[PDB]
Amino acid sequence: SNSGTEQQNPRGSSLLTDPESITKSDPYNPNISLLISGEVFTNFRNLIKRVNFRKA
Amino acid sequence: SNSGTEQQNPRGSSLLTDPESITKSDPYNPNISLLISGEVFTNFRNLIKRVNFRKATTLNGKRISDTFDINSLIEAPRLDIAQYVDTETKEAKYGFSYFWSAPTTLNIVAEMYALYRGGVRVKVVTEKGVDFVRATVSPQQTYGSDVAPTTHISTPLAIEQIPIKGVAEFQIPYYAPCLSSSFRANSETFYYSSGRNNLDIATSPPSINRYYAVGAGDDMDFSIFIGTPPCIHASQTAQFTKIKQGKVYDLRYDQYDPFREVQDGTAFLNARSIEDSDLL
Amino acid sequence: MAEQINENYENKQQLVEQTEITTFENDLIVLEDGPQMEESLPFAFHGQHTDNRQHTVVNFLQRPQVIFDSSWASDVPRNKQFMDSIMIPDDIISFPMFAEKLKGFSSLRATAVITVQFQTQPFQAGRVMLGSFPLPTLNPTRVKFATNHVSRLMLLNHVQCDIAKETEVSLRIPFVSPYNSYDLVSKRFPWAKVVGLVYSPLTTTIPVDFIVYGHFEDVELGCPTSGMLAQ
Amino acid sequence: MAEQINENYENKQQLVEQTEITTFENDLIVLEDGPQMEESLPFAFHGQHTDNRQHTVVNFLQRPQVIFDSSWASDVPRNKQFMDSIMIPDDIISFPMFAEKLKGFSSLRATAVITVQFQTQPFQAGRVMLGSFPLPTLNPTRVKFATNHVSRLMLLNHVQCDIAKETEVSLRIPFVSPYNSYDLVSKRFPWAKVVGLVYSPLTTTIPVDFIVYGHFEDVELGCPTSGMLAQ
Amino acid sequence: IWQPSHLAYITSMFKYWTGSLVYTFKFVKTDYHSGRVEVSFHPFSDYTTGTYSDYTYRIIVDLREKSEFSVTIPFISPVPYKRISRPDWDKPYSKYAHASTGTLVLKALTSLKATNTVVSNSVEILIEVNAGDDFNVIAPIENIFFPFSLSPG
Repeated sequence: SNSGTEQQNPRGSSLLTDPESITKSDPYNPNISLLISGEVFTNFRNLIKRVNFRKA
Repeated sequence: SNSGTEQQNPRGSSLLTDPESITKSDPYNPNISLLISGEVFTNFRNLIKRVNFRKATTLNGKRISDTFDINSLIEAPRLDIAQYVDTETKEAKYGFSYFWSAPTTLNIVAEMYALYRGGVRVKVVTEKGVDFVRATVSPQQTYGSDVAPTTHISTPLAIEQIPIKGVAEFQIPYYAPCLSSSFRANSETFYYSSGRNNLDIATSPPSINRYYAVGAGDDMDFSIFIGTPPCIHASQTAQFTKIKQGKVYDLRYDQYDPFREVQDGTAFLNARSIEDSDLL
Repeated sequence: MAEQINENYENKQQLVEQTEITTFENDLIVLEDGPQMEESLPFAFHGQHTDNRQHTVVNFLQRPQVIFDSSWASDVPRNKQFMDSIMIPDDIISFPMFAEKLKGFSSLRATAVITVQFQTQPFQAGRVMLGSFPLPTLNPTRVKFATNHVSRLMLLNHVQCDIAKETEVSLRIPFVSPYNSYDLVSKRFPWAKVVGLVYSPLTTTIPVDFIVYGHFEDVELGCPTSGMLAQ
Repeated sequence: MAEQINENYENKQQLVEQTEITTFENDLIVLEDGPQMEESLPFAFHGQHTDNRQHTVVNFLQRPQVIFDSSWASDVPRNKQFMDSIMIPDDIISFPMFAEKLKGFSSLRATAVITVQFQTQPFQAGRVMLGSFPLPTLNPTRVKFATNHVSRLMLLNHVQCDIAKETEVSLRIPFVSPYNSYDLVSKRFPWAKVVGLVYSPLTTTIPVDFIVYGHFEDVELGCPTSGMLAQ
Repeated sequence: IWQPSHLAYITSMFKYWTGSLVYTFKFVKTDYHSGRVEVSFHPFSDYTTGTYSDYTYRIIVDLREKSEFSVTIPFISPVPYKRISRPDWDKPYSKYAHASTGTLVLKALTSLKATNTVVSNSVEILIEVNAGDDFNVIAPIENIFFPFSLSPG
């Protein structure tokens, strides 16, 4: 459940699975970044392509 | 029939069906817009793509930047009341004025609607000798801080080179928390419905005059019909009353468009924007 | 998953009992008792206190609620108000029948229905217009110019009434906002301002009386909340 | 039936539209308009303001509500109260979560559930009793004699807790009355008085803390009412 | 210089965020302490006077043997996205209404029970923050934090 004696949210577990919702139901809303932003951001590998000024 | 006891043409019925013809026959002629005009007009969503000039930045110095709000461009500019004083006889004459501004094709459509959604297109014309023009958007408010930064390190940058492309065209996306945003002024302060964005146009070397032309981006969409805006007659642009030091045009306007003549109207003395409370 | 080898503590997954909203998760022991072998009396024996129907919180919102009950004489002319303006839904959900129910809910997304009655003996004339300006707090620049004159209200979403023909009139205002819903805890972003103008004045001395009803349909209530803000 | 031959007045059976509670029956004409061809946005576009669930007025009554949150030391002995007495349901439905919902209802017939938590580190001892005297306003002669002593409360409907064993305790009190329901507009005839005695005193200095929850199940709400009485 | 959260830094270059968050509570204690806490999520409001937590999704956890606690707090807001900002602990929700969904509260239901001759009277609450699974972040036109590198000494 949400509480107990074992570590309820270690690192290795946070990377994969979320704890139970406070509602004890589905807590997730659907991704609508493409529907409002008009674009989707998922990985910093793409974002670094953006060129900004660095030195002079 | 054409008459009766029930409402013969309410709004909800006018949107869908027309009343019977006076001829009691088919009253409709076929669409031949494509056959005479050579083109077809059906939706204002396409017409707003047309870009016309909107504002001009003259009254600053030789700067290397010009920051201003983006949603203010979807509004039609404020109409101002101009006080003119006769340098000789010292009596006042009164007219109207657009202070370094003018509406766009876009502004004719946007003033019929309540909310907007989509990107705005801004194209700049500069003076001679300018080599570059750069565009960047920034949030205008670092939320929770009394001050906003003067630089940014992850913002968009877009460089156009004037002497090889004379008009610097930029497209500013829709960045706001909500589905469809608001573009008019309000006193709401609890949380916000507008996406408040700045837009910084730079020139290398620094210059004084910046002429801006605005238009609708592809994804432009307005939401709720509200009604026709307050308008001014276009013929009022050429009507003038003569006084000693020159002409006083009923609708006074500046060289907002770097390709229009400068009208021969004398400068005013005071300007006052028509408030909503001034209407009688 | 970080793997965990536990043998001294039971994964007490029972002793975890959600009751509608509140989740208890307990250690030691959970106990429960009462009179055993519970029965209920048949419905003839009681049920003289109830109707043969159930009322949720969605109705109580679909109920019409009187907002106005007044009149207007022949002294008011065209383009002037015959009724006070109504903020949707602020001037509706502030009545106790609705407010007591909306409490404990975050927000509200629904279409509102403004109905107005009209009293006429067949010797009276006149027409009257009932319109709605969307989102008046977001475009305050444009409110009073779209509502000070007939023919700028009627091209908006409006409903007319011929005094000598219509005895009831109801305008359906769907929810519309830059947002998903209407914040109830802060009452932020009303989605229309109902205004009532005079399309044509009265032709006799006898005033006309009217009743303004308001309810909601297409009701989507938000998340449960305490609903209290600092001041 | 007295037979009636009418030919000058239409049996206008339409223009009769009940909306949940209110019935309009109209003459002349009923009109209704708005923006036509109404659609709705799909649920991804909004619905960030709601949970994937609906709440009626029956829940909001099935929700546990905190009544008490206190302690009791080792100075209180057997046969003395460790918690204040609770009138069922007066001391429950007077909290705003319930009272705001029960409003607009005539009466309530339901079984009430009193749950009590107990905090113990494993070094503490003692036992505590939680009983309920039925209909205390109808037999006031007998209340304080059936609740001043353990062994006159525990033969009533009661629930005990060994401080070092039970961390939660819940007594189910079914509705019981000479009547069908519990008058809400006048708050007449509470069906139990929950009292809390000490079966055995504490053996250490460290007091024990407790939380008292209360909710209802088997809920039959009455007829809708205004619910206001003269004074 | 106050330094940014992991989430603060990662969302520092964007402008708006959304999605559920995961708040973890550690209680450094033994099996011989005891206590009830109440974790109630008030989605649109503050926690002030007249704020009953019985209206809200809450979890009453009995901390006798149990020691940790972790919940996914959903995204409930009138806006599909809320604002990234300079963080402020000591602000209510009614201010920062544009950057937060609501307030979460960890509230004692009870004193801490403990015999003083073997265990302590204090137990430290340790709060962690994780960012759910639907956590989406848009509009990359802001900067709240400038990073720098250090010089070798």
